[PDB]
Amino acid sequence: EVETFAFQAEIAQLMSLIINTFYSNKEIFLRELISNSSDALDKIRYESLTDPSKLDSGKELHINLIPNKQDRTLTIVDTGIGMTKADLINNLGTIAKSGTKAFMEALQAGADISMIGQFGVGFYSAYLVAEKVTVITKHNDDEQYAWESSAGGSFTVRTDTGEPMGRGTKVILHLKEDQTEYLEERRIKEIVKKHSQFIGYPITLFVE
Ligand SMILES: CCc1cc(-n2c(=O)[nH]c3ccccc32)c(O)cc1O
Repeated sequence: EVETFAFQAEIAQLMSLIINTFYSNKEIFLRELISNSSDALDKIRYESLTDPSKLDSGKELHINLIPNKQDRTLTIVDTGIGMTKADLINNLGTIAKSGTKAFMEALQAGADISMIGQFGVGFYSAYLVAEKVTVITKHNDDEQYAWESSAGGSFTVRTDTGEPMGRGTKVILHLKEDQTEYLEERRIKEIVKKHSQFIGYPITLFVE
């Protein structure tokens, strides 16, 4: 059973802007996803200080970067707090409507696409490099779900019976054909060192 939803008009406009605007500095998508993972890991870390049982679904707090040249995918996995089905549907836990408004007003006032994360909609920068994005998530208070969108104004949500995660979020980027550099080990290492060198959680870059 797959449910299909329409993006609110402001998010469909944001996604169209990210896909159609000429902007060469696409590598910032990785910083934005690692930053979101770090925020999720901070939240489960803080919650676990008063309720240690919230770590029964996994004590390790980390981020994995998994390239797959055969599938042309780059996957970002974290063991953060995860998202409920309600959070996924409500713009993946972001203030996307007001955030898109503030980002649009900033772009007219001198800001560029790399500042997207300051408006809480950094997730959508995944569409700088991906034709399709799959978000697999498991929160302690809900079941495992898969969100998916190739943009075009709609997204889907389904239960995920594939590999149980325990807790956290998995972002699968189905890369555009001219964006395969983001599957190269030396290129990922370079971007992590440039933009995410001081993240408070281990970042493991998987090899093939
Ligand atoms: C949709 C953006 C995104 C969101 C999350 N995320 C969650 O899954 N829970 C979060 C709680 C606070 C902040 C971000 C969170 C993540 O772990 C990775 C991501 O790329």
